[PDB]
Parts: sequence; C-alpha cells; structure tokens
Amino acid sequence: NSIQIGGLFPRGADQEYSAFRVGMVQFSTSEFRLTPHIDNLEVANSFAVTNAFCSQFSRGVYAIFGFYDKKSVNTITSFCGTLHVSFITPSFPTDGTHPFVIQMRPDLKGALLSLIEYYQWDKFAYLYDSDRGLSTLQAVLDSAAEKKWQVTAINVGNINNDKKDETYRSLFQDLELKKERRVILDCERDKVNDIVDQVITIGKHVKGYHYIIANLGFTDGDLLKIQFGGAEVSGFQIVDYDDSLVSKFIERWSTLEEKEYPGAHTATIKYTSALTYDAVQVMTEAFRNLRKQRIEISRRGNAGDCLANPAVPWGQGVEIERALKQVQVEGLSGNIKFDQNGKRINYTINIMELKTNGPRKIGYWSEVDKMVVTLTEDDTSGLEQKTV
Amino acid sequence: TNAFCSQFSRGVYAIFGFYDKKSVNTITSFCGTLHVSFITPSFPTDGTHPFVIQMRPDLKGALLSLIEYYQWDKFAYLYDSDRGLSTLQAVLDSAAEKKWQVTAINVGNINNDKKDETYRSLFQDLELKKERRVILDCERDKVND
Amino acid sequence: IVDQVITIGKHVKGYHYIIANLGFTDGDLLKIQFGGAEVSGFQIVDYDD
Ligand SMILES: *[C@@H]1O[C@H](CO)[C@@H](O)[C@H](O)[C@H]1NC(C)=O
Repeated sequence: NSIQIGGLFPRGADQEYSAFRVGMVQFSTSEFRLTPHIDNLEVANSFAVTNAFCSQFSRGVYAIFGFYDKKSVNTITSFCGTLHVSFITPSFPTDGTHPFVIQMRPDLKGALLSLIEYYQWDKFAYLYDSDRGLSTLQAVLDSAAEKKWQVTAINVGNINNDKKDETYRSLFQDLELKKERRVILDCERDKVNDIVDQVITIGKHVKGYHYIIANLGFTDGDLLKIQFGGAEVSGFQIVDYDDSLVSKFIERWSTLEEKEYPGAHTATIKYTSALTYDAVQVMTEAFRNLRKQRIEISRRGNAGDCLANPAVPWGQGVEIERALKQVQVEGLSGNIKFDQNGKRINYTINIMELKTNGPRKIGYWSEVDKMVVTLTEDDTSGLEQKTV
Repeated sequence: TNAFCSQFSRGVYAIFGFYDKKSVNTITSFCGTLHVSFITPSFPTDGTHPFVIQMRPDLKGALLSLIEYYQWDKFAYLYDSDRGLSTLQAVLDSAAEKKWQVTAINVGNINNDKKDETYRSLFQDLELKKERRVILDCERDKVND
Repeated sequence: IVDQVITIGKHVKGYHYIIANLGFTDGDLLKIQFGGAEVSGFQIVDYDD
C-alpha cells in the first residue's frame, strides 16, 4: 500500500523537511505507507514551480505538500483549481475562495486588531514586508477608518543587500522625526532578527518604546537580545509548549542528531516545521478515512500531461479534497479543523508578552470570543508605596 | 501558462498580450526564463523585469505632483488591487514625507466580503466628517460604478 | 561588558565610556559605534605609518 504524494520545498528549508520526516516516521502505519517524492527548488520562480508541478503530476501523485510565495501563489491555486489536485501549505492564506488548497496556517488579522484595540493605540507606525504579502496592511488601513487611527505605513520590503542597513537608521531616525514609540513589524524571522538587532544597535529598545512582533512564532527567533532592554514587546504564539502532546514531541525532537535531521536538536521548534508535522498527520488521517469510508481512490491509468488541451482532470481529487477538509485532529498547533475553502477554523492563538524573566502567556485568542484574558493581575510592593 | 507554452512551440519571435495580478508572475518568469520577448499595454511591474516591454507609462509621479499642486494635506484614496499596490506605497511614503492625512480604502480585489454588507454606513461616516478630497483608482467600469 | 551594556541599553548619547587598553581599534567597535554615546580609548599601533 504505497501512496505516492508530492512535496515541494525551498532550497533553504531544513527544519521543515526534518519535521516532515519526523511526521513520516511517527505517524507511519502498517495499513498503508506514503511514498514522498521530494523536489527542492526556488520558490520565487513561477517557472520552476510550474515545472516541478508538471513533473509531480507526471508522476501521478494523489496530493501535494509544499510552500509558495506571493509570486508563485496564483500559479499554485490556479493549477490546483484547474487539475483538481489537492495542495497543502504552511504558507500565508490566500485572499479569496481558492479550491483544492488547504492552508494550514491560521489567520492573524483578528488577533492583531484585537491586540491593538486592547492596548488602545490611536497612533503608530506599521512596517510591512512586500516580499511576503500586503493583506494585513489593507486590513489595518480599512480598520483605521473605523477605529480612528493614525497609521504611518512603511515598506521595509524594498531593500538592497549591501545597503540594507542604512535604510534602518534612516527609518528609525525618521521615526525620531515623527516621535512615534509604538511600532509593528510582521516579517520573516530572519528579517525580524535583523530589525531587532538594528533596534539594539540604534538603542531604541530602552523603556518607553512598544513593539508588536506579528508572526506566529514568537519564540522561534532569538528575542532574548531585546529582553533586558526595558521596552515592551508583545507577540503571538501558536505552539503551546505547556501541552502534554507538545512536550512528548519535544522530548523526541531534542533527542535527534543534528547531522541527520538538520536543526532538529533544538528544544524550541519553528512553527512552520510544526505545521508541516501536523500537515503530515492530517494527510494521514484523510487517506485513512478514505480507506475507512470504503471509497476507491486509486487511479487505474496515468494522469499524463498537465498541458493537454483541453485539460482533463481526474475525479478522485474531489474525494481527496472532501477528505482533507473534513479532518478534525489535535496537533502541535492545537485544534485542527477546516472550512469548505480550506482555511483554518476555531483555533487558539496564545497572546504572549516579553518581560525580564522571559516570555509569559497573557491572553488566548479565538475566532468567536475574539478576546480572552487569563487571570494574570500580579501585584507587587515594589514601586508601590502604601500611603502614610 | 498553457497558451504561452503553446504558440512558443509554434516558434514565434515575440509575444504581445495582457496580464493581471494573478498571471503577471507567470508571464514575466516564463519570458525571463526562455528569453522570449513580451509586450503589454497593461500595468508596469514593480521592479526590474527583463524581456518585458511595458508600453504603459508610469502614473505615480504625475499623481503625486498633481496632489501637491492642488495643495491637499488631507484626502481620501480609493484603490483597486488589480493594477497593483505600488501607487499605494507611493502615496503612503509621500504622506510620511510631506505630512499628509491620507485615508486609503480598498474596494479592490474583494479582500473582504464583510464590507460589501453595510458598506454605506462607512462611506457615510466618512461623508459626514471631512472627506472633501477624493481620488478614484479603478477600472473605467468600476469608476463608473 | 560592552555587550551587556548594549543589551541593557545604556549606550545612548548621554553616556561616556573610556577604554584604557593599548588596543582601541582591536576590539569590535561597530556595536557601540551607532549608539550615540561617546567612547574614547587608547591605541599603541599607528596604521598611518
Ligand atoms: C471549537 O470547536 C470545538 C471542537 O474542538 C468546541 O469544543 C468549541 O465549541 C469550539 N469553540 C467555539 C468558539 O465554537
């Protein structure tokens, strides 16, 4: 029982592929076995993505797991929506209803707007990356008219390789011109790391500044460097390490050799890798349920060419999509459930704060509640003088 | 992608056509890879894209200069995503540099279904307070709507 | 020490540091360079010779 599936990874994805293998081994069963075909390629090049996809389709896979960028997303959604091949991804959710695409990554918009509303910011600067996507920008801009906000949006995404460190000094000093202490980041962990590092270099991490790191991994990058700064830093965490399942995972994860499973020896794991693992679980449950529901999905013939005119799609793909979207499980990212579009529904995003003794969980965010406050409310005698 | 891979098989020397925000990356990537020259009247790409000739002239500079000419320090900006978000970044950075109060609203790309329902209250909320200056960035038909 | 100073963020323009050692430019000076704080030290090897 070999089930051929496709996988598409960037040339710069190590821990993700490692976690993929971890999912392959941990969730492998005796009933059936998945047989992954792996292709490392440049994600930004649509031609390369298309080439690899037509190759995978020539192999005749049942489902494809992979990543995409703002350049290659339309190719993926259009091709999968065309040929009826199921696609699973950790990458950013598309804006719209895109069929045959399962976005494992949950939406952060609600939690962010709820957070800004929580801290009552009426004026701030918002740094955005064009290399990822401009959706959240539109979100907070449209929200600015309703909530009466003064938002100064700056693109950090257009920066050269050699001159990229000037634009940061100019940015922060122009913010000295605007005298605005509240900032939001939302970028790649590496780009974020560079930003934080330059914040430390210019030394704007002193008390009085307030930063919001918008990403799902709060603890994935090194944020220890800004910890003793004195500036308040809030972010979101999708992987709660205080869970039994997560701990039993980290136990095995930490016991892996870094030579065989790159960047897996760490006790902390990037949320993307976690999403990959959970994706493996989900696919496994989906095909297991297909065999359990007595639905014959095996293709008797070859799918052949993806460029055949007119395009002839296979039928079992619909059944696979239905199987995938109807999966409800428990992974590293918490409760996993999908809607008819494939987006994540009913998820819990921990709201985290960075203090002196490290990160602490203040909130828990949901789609329906839109807000939840954990007890918190610590009181100290320090800097509180009982009246005389 | 299919039509491009075709006709190229016929061995054409140059390809003339149009593109949208969804298919633009396909055209530019494929033409930049296979070295097939592509001509378009549609919106210019944001960046340096080789083997692509954008016949359409840039409109950002003229817009910012016109806005500066009418001396508007506060205005509303309605935009569609189908032509690109470059002009948006332009007016945002120009708002940061020239100290403008710009209220930009996207009606484009159907980015939110919510708004469609009870959008009138929004437009009227901006209609009661200020909003003396408005700029339309859309398709001729969308403009008409 | 310098690293702990930048981490706690006392390298702002109000503070003044003196490196008394023979190598001033031998250590990593990029990190406190952009701080805005004045840092003066001693150098025994003149590269202008
Ligand atoms: C999420 O759906 C679950 C099933 O895990 C249920 O326990 C709970 O109702 C949920 N939260 C909401 C807001 O429906």
